[PDB]
Amino acid sequence: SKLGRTPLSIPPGVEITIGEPFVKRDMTQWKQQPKRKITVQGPLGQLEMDIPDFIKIDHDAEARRATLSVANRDEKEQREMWGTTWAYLNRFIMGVSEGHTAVLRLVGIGYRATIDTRPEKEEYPGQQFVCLKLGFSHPVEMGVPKGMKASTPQPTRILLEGINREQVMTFAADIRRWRVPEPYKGKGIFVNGETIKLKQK
Amino acid sequence: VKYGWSTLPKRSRPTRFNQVTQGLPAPTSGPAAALKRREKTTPLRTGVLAVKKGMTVFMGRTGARIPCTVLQLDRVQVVANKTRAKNGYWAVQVGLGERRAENVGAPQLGYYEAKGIPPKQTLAEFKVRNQDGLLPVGVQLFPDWFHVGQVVDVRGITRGMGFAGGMKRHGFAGQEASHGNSLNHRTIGSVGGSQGSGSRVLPGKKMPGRMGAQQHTVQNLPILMVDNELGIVVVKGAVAGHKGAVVKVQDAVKKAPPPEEFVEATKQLLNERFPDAEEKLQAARKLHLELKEARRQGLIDSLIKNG
Amino acid sequence: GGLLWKIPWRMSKFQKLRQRRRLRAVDNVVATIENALAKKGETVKAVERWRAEMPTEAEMLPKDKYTIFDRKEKRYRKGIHKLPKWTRVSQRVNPPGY
Amino acid sequence: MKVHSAIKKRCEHCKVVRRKANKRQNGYLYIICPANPRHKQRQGYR
Amino acid sequence: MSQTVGATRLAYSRVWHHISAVTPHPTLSTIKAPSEAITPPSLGRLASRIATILMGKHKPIWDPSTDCGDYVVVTNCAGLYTTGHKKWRKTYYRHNTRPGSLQAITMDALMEKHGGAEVLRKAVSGMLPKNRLRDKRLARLKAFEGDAHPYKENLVRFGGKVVGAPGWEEAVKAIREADMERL
RNA sequence: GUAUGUCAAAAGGGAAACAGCCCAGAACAAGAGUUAAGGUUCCAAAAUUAUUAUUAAGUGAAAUAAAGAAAGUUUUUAUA
RNA sequence: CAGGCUAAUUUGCGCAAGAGUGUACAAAAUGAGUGCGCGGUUUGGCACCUCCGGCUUGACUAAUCCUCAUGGAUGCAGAAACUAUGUAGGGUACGACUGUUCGUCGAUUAAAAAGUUACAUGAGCUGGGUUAAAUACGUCGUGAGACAGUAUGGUU
RNA sequence: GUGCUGAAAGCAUAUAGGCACGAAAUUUACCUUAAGAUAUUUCUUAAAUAUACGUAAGAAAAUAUUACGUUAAUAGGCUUA
Ligand SMILES: [K+]
Ligand SMILES: [K+]
Ligand SMILES: [K+]
Ligand SMILES: [K+]
Ligand SMILES: [Mg+2]
Ligand SMILES: [Mg+2]
Ligand SMILES: [Mg+2]
Ligand SMILES: [Mg+2]
Ligand SMILES: [Mg+2]
Ligand SMILES: [Mg+2]
Ligand SMILES: [Mg+2]
Ligand SMILES: [Mg+2]
Ligand SMILES: [Mg+2]
Ligand SMILES: [Mg+2]
Ligand SMILES: [Mg+2]
Ligand SMILES: [Mg+2]
Ligand SMILES: [Mg+2]
Ligand SMILES: [Mg+2]
Ligand SMILES: [Mg+2]
Ligand SMILES: [Mg+2]
Ligand SMILES: [Mg+2]
Ligand SMILES: [Mg+2]
Ligand SMILES: [Mg+2]
Ligand SMILES: [Mg+2]
Ligand SMILES: [Mg+2]
Ligand SMILES: [Zn+2]
Repeated sequence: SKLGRTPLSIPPGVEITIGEPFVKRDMTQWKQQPKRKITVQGPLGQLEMDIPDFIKIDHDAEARRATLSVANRDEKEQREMWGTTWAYLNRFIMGVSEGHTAVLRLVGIGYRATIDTRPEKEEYPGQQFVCLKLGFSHPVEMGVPKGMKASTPQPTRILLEGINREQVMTFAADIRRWRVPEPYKGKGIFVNGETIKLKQK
Repeated sequence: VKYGWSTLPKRSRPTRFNQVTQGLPAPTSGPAAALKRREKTTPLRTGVLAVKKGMTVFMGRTGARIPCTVLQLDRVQVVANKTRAKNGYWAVQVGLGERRAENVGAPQLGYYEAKGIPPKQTLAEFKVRNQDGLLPVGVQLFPDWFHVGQVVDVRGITRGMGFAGGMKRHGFAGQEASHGNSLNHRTIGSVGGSQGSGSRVLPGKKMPGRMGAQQHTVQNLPILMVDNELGIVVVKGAVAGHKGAVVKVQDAVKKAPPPEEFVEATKQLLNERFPDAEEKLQAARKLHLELKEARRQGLIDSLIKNG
Repeated sequence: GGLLWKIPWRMSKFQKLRQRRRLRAVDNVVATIENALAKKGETVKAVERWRAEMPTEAEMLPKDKYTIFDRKEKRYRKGIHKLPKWTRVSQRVNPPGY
Repeated sequence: MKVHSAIKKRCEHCKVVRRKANKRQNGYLYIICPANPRHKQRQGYR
Repeated sequence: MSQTVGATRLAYSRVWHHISAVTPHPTLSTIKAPSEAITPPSLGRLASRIATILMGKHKPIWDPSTDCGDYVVVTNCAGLYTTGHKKWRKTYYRHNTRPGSLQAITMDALMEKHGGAEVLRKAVSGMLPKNRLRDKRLARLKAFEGDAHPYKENLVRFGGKVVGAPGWEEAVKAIREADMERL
């Protein structure tokens, strides 16, 4: 992969900690493949993932860089996870330092949004609940997963924040699942600059 | 196989050796998995045994007229508790009525001897959700066990109808009456296809046979009246069986359990009406050993004529 | 048809091995007869015809040992085990191009 | 969506992908097109 | 007739063998190199070896009529090895003779109810002769999901070392050397 | 109709079961005898025997469903 | 007659290709004459085997009339409907006409869809059609008589 | 059918890998029958128990099933409402 070769510039403040090849015994499997626990701690938080053992990280603390490599480029399994493991570390490094954000735009007459607390259905103490008026008879209320900070600068604009991109973009898709953009009036929830082509009439 | 997908012998007992604490996946079958899938629908409290006394109507003070059945509780007592560590499921055994000692057998005479309860007429188990549903042994359950407006389920044995035909047993339409029919006015007709359908009567074919005298449940029957003195619990609707038959009454499974406050109030009333249900039980269990040890030795006659 | 003649369209690795040994055994019968005559300075017209227009098992293509030419087939080829008495009959040459 | 036995790209934006393939089924071949939704096609039957 | 005149007691005795469905088997594995790639015995390749033990065909006194089989304790059946996508694509069918009542279930759904031991009993069952000894032989297959079983004292031993243990082979060679000190 | 064979009047081994196909012509026994067709993980006598490639679909494994489609994969031949 | 083999044929379907229709624009819908197939429902072929509807009671199939989820729809504003992908759990009624399956019609309905099983089921029933002896009409035959012609009746 | 992350393939991609939504079908749940492990600080040393017989029945073609048999309201009679 042409992306796995590119070094990963570790900006000041971020710290990458590579574990050791370990195997969690699984009674359902006769042989588990070793993995490596990689922690990426920094100002905003800490993210952890387990990479296959065939991926080798040359963590250069001097130049603050870390290049990836596989034990065999001829195997399809190792070529794929090489680039996928790089794309994840890139997000982790750029998520714990700067952070990931998603913007949702509510188009449609009568579409509002507020961030209130619903102590009745709190999954964890202090859970924030996004309350959305989307034209349904009932109120649509969703609790932000633990680790995300949601705010609404304007009634028709939501701003999600978090260090885990996969979690942030996944939670923005659940909110969008209630009102998918329509092609006749543009009403719906658009995520991160998403647009829809309109019809003539 | 013999039953299901299991080819395991019938005398093998390997359950204790396949544990989830050893890293194995929780089985989908077995007592543990059964109780989880029925956790929501299992009642929280126990039930009572009542005798169907007849049918009537409940007249409201504003014009209402509601058909209902009168179920009388006769000396209903808690006889035993079934724990999950000793039996595999939660349940409470309840008794009804009385019986003459001579009719009761020695196996059952000693069963009640170790409890301090007079021999009962019938016994039945009522499954409960968890250990909180177990009650002290020897406490009587009165009609106030339920509250007016509470929905329950009534289980009873239907009226026996002997050998029934096809019309009464399976609602077969029958055949014509006068347009040429020969000897086939109430018969079942054809019983299947020919060679292409197996050359045999197919299993599960609806045919004449005995009808009735089987258990039937009526679900979601409210409680209109609750009278402790009369000992009756009036429920709306009909109930299976004949008058004088024993039925099982318990909270509905398809409805939310009664309020938490009620479940505690009823349990708190059993501690007042019977302030000592354990002291009388431990004394009975202490006497059973003394008499059981005398029967073994053969000196029971001395104890009988001791005073 | 309703009468079942369950003959597979292809041969097994066992039938192919014995077919190779039956072709190679008929090569030794023709070489033994041809060498025994050469010592006496004699020749047979049938032995000279065979060596001319018939190949040996080592000169045959895999498709010529296990298949024959049938004009009623999609690709003008038919399993050699479909020939009557194929085990005791000689068959090594097919029309050119097919 | 049009379920054909011969799926073909109808523009430069059409892509050939094999989706719904998992441990229980082999999946189908799809012609996904973000420009025109009328180019959606599938090969195979459930 | 001399060869069979003697004490046949121990030739007909039931031996309690043991095997783990997770331990790599260099003999019953199709991957024989490298050492780290040697897999355990597959379902059908383990079942074919077990059916041979249940029939007593590994003995020189085997007779199909006499039930000279042995016991086999198979452990770690939860990690039963399988290739391809058998676990989620193989189906087990059942019929009770009543039209409509065909019951199908996948290998993974059959391992959630009765564990991997049932999948192994079905394989060994179909590899046994279809006769009046099929249920007796299949009953001597005691398969368990984990490492725990009630036959840890029944397993055949040699000098205190259970067969298949780390040092069972050396314990056997030490007993036969003393056997040679006799006429 | 023709050519050839079998059955008919031919048992036995193989083709799951089999009048007609592949082997082979049964007077009767004995044998880890020697072989044909066919086969050798288990049912079930005999290889879980060796060498090199392909397939990941249980395709297939003793009765080939077609034209056709396609960033499935391998190899060869050009070519950047 | 039914079963068996076959599949020209069909009132049973599918896929490939795309003349053309669609104001525009091939594939929303539509699809000439064709090609490659599946299937065993119609009308047939062969000659291996043995010298009709209705009622009652089912079972199964899915190529779907309704009900549930859903893609496409210059031709999806909504609603209704069209086309297609999942899906056979339940339902698919009543009446007039005809011996009728079929077909036509009336009025309701969410809808009033099909097929296999000896075109399921007559040692379960019905016998109206069909199918003997009687009799008449028409037609044919010199005549006795005949008729995939029609009528009344005719031991299930 | 609809998604998030995301490479092989710098792009793209709900294709590999890691997660998710989603139907009157399925499974569970609900009801009946069958199954009969198990439980009781249960009984029994020639018994426990069951049957037979008699009055019956919530049972009923036979059978079976559920009660009772004088220390007894099982059936009939009688008395009252
Ligand atoms: K009559
Ligand atoms: K029969
Ligand atoms: K994407
Ligand atoms: K139940
Ligand atoms: Mg009665
Ligand atoms: Mg009637
Ligand atoms: Mg049969
Ligand atoms: Mg046949
Ligand atoms: Mg898809
Ligand atoms: Mg003759
Ligand atoms: Mg023969
Ligand atoms: Mg075979
Ligand atoms: Mg030999
Ligand atoms: Mg063998
Ligand atoms: Mg196959
Ligand atoms: Mg749409
Ligand atoms: Mg359902
Ligand atoms: Mg018929
Ligand atoms: Mg008949
Ligand atoms: Mg008359
Ligand atoms: Mg990407
Ligand atoms: Mg005891
Ligand atoms: Mg006695
Ligand atoms: Mg009687
Ligand atoms: Mg009286
Ligand atoms: Zn396109």
